[PDB]
Amino acid sequence: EVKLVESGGDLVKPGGSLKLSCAASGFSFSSHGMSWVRQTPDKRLEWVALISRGGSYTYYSDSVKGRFTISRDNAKNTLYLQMSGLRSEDTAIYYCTRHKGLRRGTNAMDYWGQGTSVTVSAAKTTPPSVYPLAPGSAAQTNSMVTLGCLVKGYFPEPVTVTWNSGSLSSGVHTFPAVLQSDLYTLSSSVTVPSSTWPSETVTCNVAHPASSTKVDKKIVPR
Amino acid sequence: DIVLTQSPASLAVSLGQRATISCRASESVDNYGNSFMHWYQQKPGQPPKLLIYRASNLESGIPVRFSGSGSRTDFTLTINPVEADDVATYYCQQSNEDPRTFGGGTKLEIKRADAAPTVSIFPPSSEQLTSGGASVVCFLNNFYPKDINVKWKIDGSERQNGVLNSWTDQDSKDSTYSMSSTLTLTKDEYERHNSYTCEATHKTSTSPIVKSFNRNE
Repeated sequence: EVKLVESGGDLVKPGGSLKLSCAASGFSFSSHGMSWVRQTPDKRLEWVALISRGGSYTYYSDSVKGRFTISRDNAKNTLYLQMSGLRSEDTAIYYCTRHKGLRRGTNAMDYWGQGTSVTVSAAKTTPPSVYPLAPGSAAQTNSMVTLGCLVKGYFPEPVTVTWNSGSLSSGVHTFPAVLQSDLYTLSSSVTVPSSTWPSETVTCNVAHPASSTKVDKKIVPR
Repeated sequence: DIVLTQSPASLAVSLGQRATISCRASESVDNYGNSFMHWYQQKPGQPPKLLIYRASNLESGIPVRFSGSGSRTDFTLTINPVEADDVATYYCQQSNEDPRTFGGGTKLEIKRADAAPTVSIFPPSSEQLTSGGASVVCFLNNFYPKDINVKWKIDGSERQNGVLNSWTDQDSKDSTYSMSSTLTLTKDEYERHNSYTCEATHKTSTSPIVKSFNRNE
């Protein structure tokens, strides 16, 4: 299988620097053009930089020219993006993309990594507080039951939430983060049948890379 | 630098029906008979997926209900028949002239039957109470249509301060929406009152849906 795994994304201060990486595997790295593309928080997609199969030819968008540098090591199946002189504009999700290898002109990007997040801010990293949400003691059991998890007071984005380490995938809503007084908050709900809980165990898993946090909160009745 | 304008900005279609969306280029994207216009699908929390390359051509792995036509400066993506799993933002891109550039995207939403929300209310966790905070959380799950209003009340009295709201994108299985609403206060203030209530008002019902939590039990 084709894979592109980006990494290197972090909270950086303005005027700072960062190096992103994309490890490729499952296809001939050097038979394909590669690009970086970013997605800003308003969700525009902006192509950033491209590099030819050989690494001889590069081209950059106007907003990053003279500050960013794209490069490839064909021996290591790795694509790089060196960012310097970072501004707030540069806050985004950065995706590594592979171009199709068709003849007779320029190509589409047929495969994309999951993306790596980059936040440019003078603000400080804060780990989240994670709180279980169990139903109130007077509530009525009617077949389904909803539990949840509140993730409060962190910076920057993102956090990742899962339920029973991935074993619980359906009946899950994880709500986008909302910023207040320069700290993010989100929540996630999960709905299961009343028999399964509290008999079996329901746990939310919360990870916050930028503060190296990982919490597993078991949802217990009151 | 070529500019791509997409129409419409959003579109709503029923399951099983046809959807078409346009892309206009500021100058031609043609060369060698080929057109260098590509279409991508981005579902929330996922990277863009290539659907159609070079205007006409279907990428391998993609259902035949997707198709593209056009030439020069005018291109369309057709989805027929539309399915639940096609909720997404769609973008056109040109690769004829560097820099490569993207349209501003088109949001595809599904029409379906009205559905009332399931509402759940959650008291503060005791671990939160120990740190001096108190959040009360209300989920309003799996409703249609998207528009909805939520009101908090403490011992009868409405509160607007310390309320944070967030909405999911449309679901790709049942095509519904969801919302959470959080109310944050001090432990101190939380302990002075008894009755905490979220009141949802939604097209589905003439009466508000009330869920409530009482500190007396």
